[PDB]
Amino acid sequence: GAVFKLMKSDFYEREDMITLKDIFGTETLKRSILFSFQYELDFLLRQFHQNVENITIVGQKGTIMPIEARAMDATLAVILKKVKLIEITMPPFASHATKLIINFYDNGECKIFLPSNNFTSMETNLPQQVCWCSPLLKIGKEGLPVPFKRSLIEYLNSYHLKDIDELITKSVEEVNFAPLSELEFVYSTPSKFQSSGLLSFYNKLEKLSDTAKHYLCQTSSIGTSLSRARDENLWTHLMIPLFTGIMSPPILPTNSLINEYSQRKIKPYIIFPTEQEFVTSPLKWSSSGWFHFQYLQKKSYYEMLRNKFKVFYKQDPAMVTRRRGTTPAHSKFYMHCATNSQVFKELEWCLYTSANLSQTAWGTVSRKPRNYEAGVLYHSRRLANTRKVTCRTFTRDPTHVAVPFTLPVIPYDLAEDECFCLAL
Repeated sequence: GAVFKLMKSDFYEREDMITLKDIFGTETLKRSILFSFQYELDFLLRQFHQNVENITIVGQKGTIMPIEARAMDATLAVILKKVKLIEITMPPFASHATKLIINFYDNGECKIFLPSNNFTSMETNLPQQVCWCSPLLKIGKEGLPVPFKRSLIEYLNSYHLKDIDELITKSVEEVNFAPLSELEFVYSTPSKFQSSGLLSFYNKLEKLSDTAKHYLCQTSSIGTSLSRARDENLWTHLMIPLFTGIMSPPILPTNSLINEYSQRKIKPYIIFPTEQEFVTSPLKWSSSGWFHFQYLQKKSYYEMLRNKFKVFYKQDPAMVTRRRGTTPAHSKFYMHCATNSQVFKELEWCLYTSANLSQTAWGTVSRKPRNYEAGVLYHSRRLANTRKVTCRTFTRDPTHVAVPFTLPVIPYDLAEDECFCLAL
């Protein structure tokens, strides 16, 4: 089956888990297709076995760092000849955030991964990272159309590039995706033909058809307000309201929402590092570079999330490992849970994705997303046997999902805790 693994780190594991060598380093690997926001070519190509025939790399123009002559050796020069680059040109303020690997092995086997890390050395080892791993797939003629496959093909087509169509989509078309029949592939694309993002994700959740209702988000970036005039958060103001049916598609004042959440017993969570959590991290402030929440210009937005929605949660400092401490995770998870502690062990659904909590990644009801984003959805109603999505934490390390934060999470202590602000 599909499985979540924690990325090994060159700093946290000196002496389950995965590495890029595990993924690219096997001699049965014939062809590898990559999607990332950023690539350190010499770090990446050192992960491959001599036997690989083709490495196709999709990325944003100006994000692939070439190998400099002085970094070359005999070995890299051989692997380098097998690399084909597909350059995407993006609008300003848009990112090719998607992280995706599609591997082809010797016996017509095929495996798919969503790493949360871009293919750079520091990003791989500093913040905590996870990698979702598909079940093994076979090149074979296909019967039932699989939703996961269908969505992965529309996403590939939304690039509208001839090179993707020929070098990628055609190979992916030959693969039989039956083992992924329970799961969904959810994505964002700036393409104006294909719909995506929040809009399309809402429809999917509606389509899959009393108690306390928990919605949680773990993210390395948190966008600013949706509106220049009032204070409006993507998650508290638009996403959760959509999913709970508080609003329908044809935004409410903050105060109405607070009453609605109290009356419907909605509990929102955003997990994002405190100021203090870096003090208790082994590498200290080393992984802070990746966590982005600029709230110094608009203090009332932050105060609102922190004080009125009481939205912020942090690691349980008792339950984390000594080797990883309170280092934050750069993975993104969005999840929903209904309780009639053990909260988040059984889920209505869980989305694991490269989309941050921002309008750039998701769009809104009216705006299209600006980014490319990719992810996988686990929904209760699409499960074959269980009828509930199971989740566990890597910190106690056989479930559907595994998450790199602790379970439970602990509310920010309103007397002391503050979101980490990169501006300081």
